[PDB]
Amino acid sequence: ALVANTSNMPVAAREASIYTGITLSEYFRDMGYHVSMMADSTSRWAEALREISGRLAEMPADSGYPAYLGARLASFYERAGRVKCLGNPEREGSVSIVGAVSPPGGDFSDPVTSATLGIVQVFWGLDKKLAQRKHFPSVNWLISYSKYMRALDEYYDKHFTEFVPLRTKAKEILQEEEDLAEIVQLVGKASLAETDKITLEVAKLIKDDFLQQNGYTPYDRFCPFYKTVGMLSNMISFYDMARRAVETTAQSDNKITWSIIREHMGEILYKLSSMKFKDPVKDGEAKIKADYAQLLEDMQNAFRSLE
Amino acid sequence: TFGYVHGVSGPVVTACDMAGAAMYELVRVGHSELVGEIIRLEGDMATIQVYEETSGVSVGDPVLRTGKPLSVELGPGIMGAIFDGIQRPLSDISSQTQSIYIPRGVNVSALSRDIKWEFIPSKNLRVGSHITGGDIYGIVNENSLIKHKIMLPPRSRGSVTYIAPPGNYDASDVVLELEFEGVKEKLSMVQVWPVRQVRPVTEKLPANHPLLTGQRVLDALFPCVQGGTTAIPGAFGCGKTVISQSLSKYSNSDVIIYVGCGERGNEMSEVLRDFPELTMEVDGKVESIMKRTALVANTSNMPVAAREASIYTGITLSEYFRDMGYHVSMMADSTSRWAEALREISGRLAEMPADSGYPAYLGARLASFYERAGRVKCLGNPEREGSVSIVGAVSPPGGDFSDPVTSATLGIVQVFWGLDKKLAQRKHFPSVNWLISYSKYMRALDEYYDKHFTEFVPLRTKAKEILQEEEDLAEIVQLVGKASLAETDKITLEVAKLIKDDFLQQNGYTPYDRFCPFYKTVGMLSNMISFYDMARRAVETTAQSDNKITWSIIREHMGEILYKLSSMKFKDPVKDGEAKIKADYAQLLEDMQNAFRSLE
Amino acid sequence: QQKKIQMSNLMNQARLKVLRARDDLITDLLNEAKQRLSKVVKDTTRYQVLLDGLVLQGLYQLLEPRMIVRCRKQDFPLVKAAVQKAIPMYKIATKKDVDVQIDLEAYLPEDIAGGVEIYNGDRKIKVSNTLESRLDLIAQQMMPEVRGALFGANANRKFLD
Amino acid sequence: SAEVEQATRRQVQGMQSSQQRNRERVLTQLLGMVCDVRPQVHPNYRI
Amino acid sequence: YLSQPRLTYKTVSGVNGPLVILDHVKFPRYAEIVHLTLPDGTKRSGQVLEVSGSKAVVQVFEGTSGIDAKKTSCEFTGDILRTPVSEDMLGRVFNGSGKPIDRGPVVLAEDFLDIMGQPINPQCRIYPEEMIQTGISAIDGMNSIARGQKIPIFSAAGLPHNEIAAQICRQAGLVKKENFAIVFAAMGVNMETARFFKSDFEENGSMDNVCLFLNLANDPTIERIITPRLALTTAEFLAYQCEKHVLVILTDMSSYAEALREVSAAREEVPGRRGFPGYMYTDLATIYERAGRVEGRNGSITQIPILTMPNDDITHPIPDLTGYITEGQIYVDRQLHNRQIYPPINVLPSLSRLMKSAIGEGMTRKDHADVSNQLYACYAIGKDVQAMKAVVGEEALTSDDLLYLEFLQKFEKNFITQGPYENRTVYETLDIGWQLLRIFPKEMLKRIPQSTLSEFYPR
Amino acid sequence: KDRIEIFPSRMAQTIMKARLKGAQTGRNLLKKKSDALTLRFRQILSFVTLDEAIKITNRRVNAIEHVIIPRIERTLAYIITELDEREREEFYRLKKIQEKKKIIKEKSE
Repeated sequence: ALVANTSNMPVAAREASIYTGITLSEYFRDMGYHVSMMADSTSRWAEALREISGRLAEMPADSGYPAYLGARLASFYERAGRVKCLGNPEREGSVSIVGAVSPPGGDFSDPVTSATLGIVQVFWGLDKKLAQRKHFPSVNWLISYSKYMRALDEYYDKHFTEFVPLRTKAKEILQEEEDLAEIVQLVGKASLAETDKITLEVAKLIKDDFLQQNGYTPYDRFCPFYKTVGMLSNMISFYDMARRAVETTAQSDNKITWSIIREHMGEILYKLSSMKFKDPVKDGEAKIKADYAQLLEDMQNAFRSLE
Repeated sequence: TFGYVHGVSGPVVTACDMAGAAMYELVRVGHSELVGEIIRLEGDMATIQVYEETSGVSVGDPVLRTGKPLSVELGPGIMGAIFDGIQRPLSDISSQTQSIYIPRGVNVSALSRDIKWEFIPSKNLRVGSHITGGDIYGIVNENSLIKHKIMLPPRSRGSVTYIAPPGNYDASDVVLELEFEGVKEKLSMVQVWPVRQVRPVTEKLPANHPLLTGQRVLDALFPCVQGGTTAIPGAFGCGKTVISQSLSKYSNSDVIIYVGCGERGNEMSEVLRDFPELTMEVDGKVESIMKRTALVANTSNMPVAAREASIYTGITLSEYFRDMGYHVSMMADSTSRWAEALREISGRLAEMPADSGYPAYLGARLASFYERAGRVKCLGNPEREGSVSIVGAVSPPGGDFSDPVTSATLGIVQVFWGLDKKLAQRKHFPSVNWLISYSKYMRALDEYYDKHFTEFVPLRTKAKEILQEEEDLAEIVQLVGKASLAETDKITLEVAKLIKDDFLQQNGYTPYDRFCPFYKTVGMLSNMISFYDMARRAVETTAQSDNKITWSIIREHMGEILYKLSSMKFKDPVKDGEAKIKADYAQLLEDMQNAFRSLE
Repeated sequence: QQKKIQMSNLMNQARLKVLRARDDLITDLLNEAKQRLSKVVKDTTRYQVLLDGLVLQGLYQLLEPRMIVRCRKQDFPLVKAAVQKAIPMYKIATKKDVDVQIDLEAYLPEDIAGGVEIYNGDRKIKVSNTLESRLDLIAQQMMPEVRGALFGANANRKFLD
Repeated sequence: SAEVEQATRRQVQGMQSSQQRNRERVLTQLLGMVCDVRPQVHPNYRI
Repeated sequence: YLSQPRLTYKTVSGVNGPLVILDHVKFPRYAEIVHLTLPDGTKRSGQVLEVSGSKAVVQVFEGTSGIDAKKTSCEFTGDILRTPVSEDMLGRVFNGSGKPIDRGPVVLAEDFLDIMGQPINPQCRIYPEEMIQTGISAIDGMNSIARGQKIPIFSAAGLPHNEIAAQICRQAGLVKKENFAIVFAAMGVNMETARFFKSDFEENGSMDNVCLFLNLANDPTIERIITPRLALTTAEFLAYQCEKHVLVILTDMSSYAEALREVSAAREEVPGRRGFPGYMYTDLATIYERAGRVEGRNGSITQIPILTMPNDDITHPIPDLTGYITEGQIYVDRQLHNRQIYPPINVLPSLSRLMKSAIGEGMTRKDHADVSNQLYACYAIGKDVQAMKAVVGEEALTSDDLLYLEFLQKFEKNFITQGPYENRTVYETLDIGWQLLRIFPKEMLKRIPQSTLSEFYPR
Repeated sequence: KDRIEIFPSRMAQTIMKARLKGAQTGRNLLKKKSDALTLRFRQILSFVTLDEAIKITNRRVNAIEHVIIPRIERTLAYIITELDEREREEFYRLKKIQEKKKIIKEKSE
């Protein structure tokens, strides 16, 4: 059930639209349903507040916004969460809120961005440079955060047990790549450790064949979680095995390097880069998991024969 | 003398039935007698800026009008006390209440009225004699160090009608009565002077007498003069304690005033705790520094009016003793925190901001602050003289020099004792930057130096040239390693090091180096420069061909001389007298001249 | 591990349990006080003295050109006397002629122990001068002394400033 | 858990015993203070 | 006591946003607390912000919706906001207004204090001495907190500044070479984090020594302003009247500053620098400086204000005005967080100016100062060598450089990385330090005197 | 020329500050490259190729220090000044608005 309000509608309705939406959201929340509320823009709401604040001739704060902008945003954003509902049936529902801060720029001094960041638990910032490079979805991966890690750790450890440690390593690799990228742009890879070369190449594998997807294709319209973790599990498993091989044979005769690994088991990287295409629903869950198991078995044997 | 509160809009209180009030007059608002000032006036209504919290003030509360504007109470008992920025004794408030808090609306007289002071008249005045402003009619014996001279308040004169006989009087009694045109004025030992008004002097004189601080650096290279104004950077790692202690302990000034403007509580505690524990030898006895010191304490959470007024309260106390014929040295712990308080008030008053948010008049306030310092000829028939020096510190946010407060300060002060933190990390103290620091009194003191010491001036000129060359050679050394380098440059580099090590560096925690008398400072530099010239000549006169002198040869040849030069700082003035120290330094001069002679 | 967490919850809830019990003791004392004030208003001469005082304090706090006193119907004879006396005393103290009427059409709920309410002429300003309201006001403002009297002083409190 | 509930009951019993010792005296002071009206005109009244 | 019957007014001149303008009010006070009763029986609180003659202007704590100018009544208390304080409130959880939200009773007061309080007379302020160990090595062996200083934690949005603050509450205490309490106030906290603090404190048994104030993001913004005043009001009672040491943690002062700006707008004041009030400086000092030691008493108050840096710019007035009047900084970074290091505290930009007094013989251990100085130099050098490695490679490094690289890797993994549930006392932190220092031969430990090395270095 | 010529904004402040940090980091990393080349160069004294690498690296480092950073710092200082100027004119207008409101209120009495 949508609520439609365009930019050419009266400012008072532009302000009230958010309140109407959340009112409907809470109504269904009290039915025991899980409600997901999407906002188009909270900057347009803040804009309505700035326009009315001016018309009312009340004293403004930063950039013309009312000083109470933060109070209005907190009122909206705090009307959400998993609850125990009123009523005899003891039912429990939830409202999720996905806000939307239209960026006048990447400077989070923006009164709306700043007030939102102090309230919301999860912030999915969209990088301008990735958008310019047509890397989609465009997510910075360095300035974003989610404060629900510890809350979900029970879930992840209960059902999967593998996700939490894969998640940790994935974050380490992406951050390591950014720091290595800063120097490589300067020194041209003149001097890199074998592990550092692996991080750069696996991190590209991740950025291109895991964190990038075409959401208009049957294969990536929606990637089910078991598949998301499957893809990450194999790519990190490769990382650890490639890192062990070059560090284990380091300072010896038969030194293994990434160039040697790519030549020895190049078809492994081809398979890893192809994992996004297994196409769930058209193909079965049991087979996709079995196919990913096969990639892991092939990689493990590939390093055994290399070493 | 009462009006009524009409309304409160926050820290601003509107009064009614207050027609008889002057701008920047004082009021005590409400039943707690809150301290504030009148700024805007209209009809019989007045707008009062209250320094303290206004919570609880009601419409209809009384307001007591005080005729005097913000003023400092000046009289016996001022010495040894710690005051708030608006002249409130903190050592009495904490001791008369048994509290740890400064009471809201606290009303403690600046100078206690329960002390029976020993007062001796001048013994020259008689009933019927003529007295004018600034004249001294008696002295109060406070302590062994500072005699508290009782002056006729400025802007007062007439014929003396009563003189109190010698005896013990408190600050509430009448000591002298004088009549002008039939009007009799009864004067006690305490006078009141508006803090924003400059106390008049007969004439403002040039500053010619050096400020004899105990440090070799910040004296030999960067002189300060009594009555002069300097600035000192205030950073955590700069080692500002050395100047504060050295200035208050061993200075040739008579009275020390330490002014806080609005520092961190723990920093004010360090100053309040350290100062009472400092002592100095005077007449052979060890006396507490607090017997010739006064201190104004303001922390960052004090009323903004007090933090802004503190700087003027301090200098008013300074001038008070200036008019006695004393040499007064005032240190403002942080004039940047004062400027912060000043900007806050401008904001509170919704004034149009200027450069970096500071008031348009920032420069005018700083300029008129420092202009009040200087050597003066005092008022009154005693024809006495005195001076006020200012050694105020600056601590701009970020440590930058672009802040209008530091930029304006540097354009006003004539000496800058630029300190550094890098030197502190290298354990080199005092932490003086040398290349940034400067003194503009070098010419003003040329007459003194010529009259009493003669060789000091060419020595300090050569000393700065040697140190600057060491910096200029830095690029050559880095690119060479002292290989393709002139032997004359090696002399400059190694001698400049000697200067930095055994002259400009001073260790104040050693009993022999606590204070370096000037004659010792010039002795140490004279021998180092004399060596420099001899070493330059030894190389230059032999550098043609066949048989030349090099720095390595000099070091090997007269290594005992280089040791003796380094040892000179250990001549303890407490045990080795002026004649003995000069005698030993003369021997080094002979040892050196003969050592070089053996090379030709 | 879980045993330690369980003990934390038990000790924290036990602390609240005893604190709640102590708060009931205070509440029960206040309820007993109300019953004792009910016993007082059952008197005649002692209650009339309370009314004389209560009416005066109300009038002095409101300071309006016209005032209306509202009371319980059964207390009207006593309030009537209280106002007749309060008026000449008010005029002397304040030097202002105030027309003080008693409301004979509206009365306070009969369940109130006693006391009066004072309204200005337009019934827009009222003084909460009932007996029950005054008791709550005093009991709360004096409560720190009630705590000590009943349960003892704080042994760890060394400075009262 | 029994030791915690046992201590709680003992603490409540102690509070009950303590408040009883002067229960009537504390109530007496409160009743006396409320009964004494002490009327007063606001301190800022000026006529 | 006052013993004066309260006046209730139905005279309202108008209502304008958060303000209600009353009329015909008798001798109103500034900052007086009043209570509103709306036609629906709803009760609301407010405080008088301006009194211009008989026209008192009250700010309503809750929203002003539903308030009319004909039936709504306003009861005046005749007094200002004074908080009931006691020792018993330690172990309780309160909201911003001072009301219990832990299902316990209302506080049975030992006294009532004006929450604005009074400045501490500098003449009786005692310079900070002993240390209060936090249990977190990154801030015990590197930048310890003296028993009386005020050292802020600057964090960017999204970093685990609340998890560290919670860890400090669970682990902090005295060195122990019964008189220690923590007062923790969260301003503008969202519902999920408010649960985090409340549940984490209760479950781990720490609550007995914690007084917790939670002001939620959707709570009245004026209540957010008194919240830190109530926290310090309690701290002053507990510390100075009950002879004990109180650690006060003020979380999200940036949210306080935002609420303060809103109050300024309510007064129709012209905004100052970057939109903030011109008096933000003294307002922060008013809160911050109500701490430290006092002569003649054995209690103390310390503070660890925690501040989110808008746009991660330390220049912003909030961290700038705070740091300008505090003694050093802890400084939480982002790179350490993205590298999955907890705690993510960067020791190179941090500073505790009072550490010199906090540590040393008779307070912690003889070698404390020496271990800190050597570790700092070794970490700074290791970072410098790591930067070199990225340019010249591993084979271009010498043995000393490799030792600094090994130190860097093991320093962060063993010394800085801790976990939220491992409590490292000051003596174990120093011993861990030595484990890192014994990587180097004695001759490379230039900042540790030989006497210290001979006693502690071996074994 | 004298500035990068980015219109004054808070966005410009963030970009310039990040750009300055990048330039300073590059200066230090290239300085370390130069120092490593200089040590090897002096130890040898495939020789002339080191002399060219040192001159090219030092020239780039010198440009960062004498051309690029001074220019970034001038741009940043320009941005900060202009932004404070915009704050002032907003202050002026808001102050007059508050005074006009008070004037209107007086007229109504």
